[PDB]
Amino acid sequence: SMSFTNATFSQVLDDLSARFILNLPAEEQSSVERLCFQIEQAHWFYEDFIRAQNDQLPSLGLRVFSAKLFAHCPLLWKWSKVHEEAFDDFLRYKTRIPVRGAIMLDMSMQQCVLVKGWKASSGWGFPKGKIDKDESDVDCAIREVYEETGFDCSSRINPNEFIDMTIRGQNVRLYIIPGISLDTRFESRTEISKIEWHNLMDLPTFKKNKPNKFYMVIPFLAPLKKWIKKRNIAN
Amino acid sequence: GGSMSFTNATFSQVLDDLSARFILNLPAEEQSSVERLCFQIEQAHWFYEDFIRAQNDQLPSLGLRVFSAKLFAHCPLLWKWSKVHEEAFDDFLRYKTRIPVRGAIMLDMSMQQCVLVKGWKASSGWGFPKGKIDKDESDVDCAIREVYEETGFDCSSRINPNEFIDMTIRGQNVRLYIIPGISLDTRFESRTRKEISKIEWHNLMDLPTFKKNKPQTMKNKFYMVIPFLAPLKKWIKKRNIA
Amino acid sequence: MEDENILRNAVNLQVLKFHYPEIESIIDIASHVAVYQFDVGSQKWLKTSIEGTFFLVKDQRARVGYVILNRNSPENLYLFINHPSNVHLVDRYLIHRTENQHVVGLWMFDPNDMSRIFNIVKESLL
Amino acid sequence: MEDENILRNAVNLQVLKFHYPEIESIIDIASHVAVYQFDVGSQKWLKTSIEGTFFLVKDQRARVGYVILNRNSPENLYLFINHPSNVHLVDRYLIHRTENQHVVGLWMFDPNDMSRIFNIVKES
Amino acid sequence: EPPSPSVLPKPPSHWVPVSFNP
Amino acid sequence: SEPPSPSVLPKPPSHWVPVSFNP
Ligand SMILES: C[n+]1cn([C@@H]2O[C@H](CO[P@@](=O)(S)OP(=O)(O)OP(=O)(O)O[P@](=O)(S)OC[C@H]3O[C@@H](n4c[n+](C)c5c(=O)nc(N)[nH]c54)[C@H](O)[C@@H]3O)[C@@H](O)[C@H]2O)c2[nH]c(N)nc(=O)c21
Ligand SMILES: C[n+]1cn([C@@H]2O[C@H](CO[P@@](=O)(S)OP(=O)(O)OP(=O)(O)O[P@](=O)(S)OC[C@H]3O[C@@H](n4c[n+](C)c5c(=O)nc(N)[nH]c54)[C@H](O)[C@@H]3O)[C@@H](O)[C@H]2O)c2[nH]c(N)nc(=O)c21
Repeated sequence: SMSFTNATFSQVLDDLSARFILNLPAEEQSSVERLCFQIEQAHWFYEDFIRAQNDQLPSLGLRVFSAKLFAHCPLLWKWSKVHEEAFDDFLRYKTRIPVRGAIMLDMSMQQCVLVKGWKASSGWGFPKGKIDKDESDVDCAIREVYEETGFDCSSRINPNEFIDMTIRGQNVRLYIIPGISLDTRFESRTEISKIEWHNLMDLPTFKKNKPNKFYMVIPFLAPLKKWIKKRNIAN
Repeated sequence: GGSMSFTNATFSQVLDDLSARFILNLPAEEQSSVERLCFQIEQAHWFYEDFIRAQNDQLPSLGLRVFSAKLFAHCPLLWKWSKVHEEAFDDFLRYKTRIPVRGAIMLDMSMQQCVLVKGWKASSGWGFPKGKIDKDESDVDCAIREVYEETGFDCSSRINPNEFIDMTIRGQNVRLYIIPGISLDTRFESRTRKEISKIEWHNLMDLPTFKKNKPQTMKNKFYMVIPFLAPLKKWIKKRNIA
Repeated sequence: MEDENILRNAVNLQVLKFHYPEIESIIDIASHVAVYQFDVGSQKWLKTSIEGTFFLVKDQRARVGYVILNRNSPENLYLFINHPSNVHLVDRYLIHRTENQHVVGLWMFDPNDMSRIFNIVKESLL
Repeated sequence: MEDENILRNAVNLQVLKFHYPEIESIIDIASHVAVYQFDVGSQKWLKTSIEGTFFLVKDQRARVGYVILNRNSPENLYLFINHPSNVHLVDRYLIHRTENQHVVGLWMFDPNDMSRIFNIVKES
Repeated sequence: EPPSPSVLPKPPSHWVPVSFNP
Repeated sequence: SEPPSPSVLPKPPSHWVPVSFNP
């Protein structure tokens, strides 16, 4: 779409409040837990879709975003009536679902591996998934990458090299793995429609000011870009 | 669709149809080519066997040659052509006598299901694992080797050279050894994986023409297995009494 | 308190006009609806990925239509209702034949929203 | 030979009448045609799997239509032509808006068969 | 949470066009 | 030979085909 390419930040908060918060059912209106879910859905909508049409809009953490949305519409002020930090405190200590995966880069660090579902609505994303009980964070990333791309990264994954991202109520950690051969034959062990290399500079917002279907990719482009730059300067 | 179109068609009307459908109205370029004219005659035969005989079973089962004979006498336009390209058409009919194939009919323990294989391209249809023979090859080792490559199974432990169905189909000699007792738990994988799309068990009574109770549809999807169904059933009946 | 609801409508209508300037007023709202589309080729219902708040709107040309602000993607749904006969109520759904002869199915999360919105649509096209 | 076509034309019309008794005469023939149909909503062309010889026929009621004897299955196609405007010629193809508002695409193997029959459609 | 498309009722007969081939 | 793929087919007259479901 283009509906946000010319919106101010205020007009974006206007849309996100009518789209997610203001018109909820009576009970979903009534619980702090229910509001956080809708705020997290809105934050994901802003980071994944709206910033793509307009990277002049800043990327924001969930807590800072929620604070600006809260200060935007006084109809939500009933919820921090007695404790102002209550809604931030709930967001801050809320236990979310851990999902783990990997950003696999080629040797030149200009391409990455993305997976697409079967549906036309499904967008490209990094191989990732929810953790099993007692599964370590690294074993989950290894299992998810191998289950979706058929590639075993257990010998090249670096447990200290990852990007953390709280998004859509998920605690997402993607480990960065460079040096993958472009000859790598991908196949799905599963759900997954295709696995493909994409050029990083073709992904939305990766270029400085150059505004098509991606899920939970764009929020990682800025920290990945810094990571590649630091390694690029080092080499 | 068109599944009622030939249920009340006499055999001469059937020949009328196949002529207009395949032979009479071809480009001048295609009529000049003997090879494509032979191609259309067999396409007509395939149509007659898979579709026109799905409806109206009274119609006779004819091999390619006898069908061509009935078509030539019925269509005097073809009779002129058949006479000038005598030798070329006779080679088109008999060239498979030089290409023998061997395979297996793999049956489960109850001898109620068999293993069939399928390929992607065109309308390949379901068939038994089969393939051409080699110079350094016996009949048994052809069937064994052919079964392993496209199903991944080693039948050397259970094959019996005395138990087979030997047939002649379109000039081609086809012998399929009968290997019962194979478990339904067997996981099949093709070595020539890039040629085989599916390997599945089929209940023989679900196969077309296997019973008089007619569920006769998808006959064009099992054309290869049909010639073997009647002798397979007699063989299974004889072994059951043992 | 009443003043809130005038302010809720004010923000709602400003947002709708930002996407669709020709919109003039909000007749009614449904908290959450799922959108289905009937494929005349397969002759089965299929689920779309359009889900969110349902706004019944009147445009400058006095036409009646509804906007759905999608919660799953930036692609919203804006469809006009031109004739009473093109909207039916069957079981828990609203089935709508659009101008382009497409068949849409609306499922509202609140069943009371379904019955109220369908009667206000009758009273709006008369 | 003229005697050649007398039996070829006789058999063709004899076959068409067996499937469609109202058929009265064959106006023209195309050696091989493929049929496509455009899927509404999907906004795509589809493969119809109807392929074979094309017969342009005149009806008992003097109506104009075409029969395609399918080579892949017994399912034939018999569609009437209501107006020259219902058939257009676009880039070697014939696009036909049928009586039931479906839109079909005709592909002919011989372009001289393609355009020749299309000029015969513009009349009647 | 929304029902599956399978349970949705059949549309009015005159809203669905006839199949491509009679 | 065989018939062209459906992809090469030109678009039909704009006024004979209804518009897509959503603008
Ligand atoms: C916006 N977004 C969300 N997500 C993920 O959702 C998770 C949370 O839960 P949801 O309820 S929001 O999940 P959702 O992923 O949105 O649902 P679906 O509609 O994609 O799921 P199917 O019911 S399995 O529908 C697809 C059907 O198609 C069948 N099919 C069709 N073909 C041609 C084939 C074929 O050739 N071969 C096979 N084997 N199947 C075929 C298929 O069988 C299936 O039945 C969150 O955590 C998110 O992960 C997204 N995920 C992605 N990748 N992109 C997004 O935009 C997205
Ligand atoms: C024409 N021609 C070729 N050659 C030389 O040899 C090479 C290939 O020769 P094959 O003719 S042995 O090739 P193929 O038939 O493709 O392999 P398969 O037997 O594994 O395939 P199934 O389809 S399972 O056929 C088995 C039997 O059933 C008949 N059949 C086949 N189809 C597709 C159907 C069908 O749709 N419906 C029915 N009812 N039956 C069907 C099939 O006829 C057979 O009887 C080429 O590369 C050439 O080099 C020739 N050499 C000479 N001298 N003359 C030729 O005409 C010729």
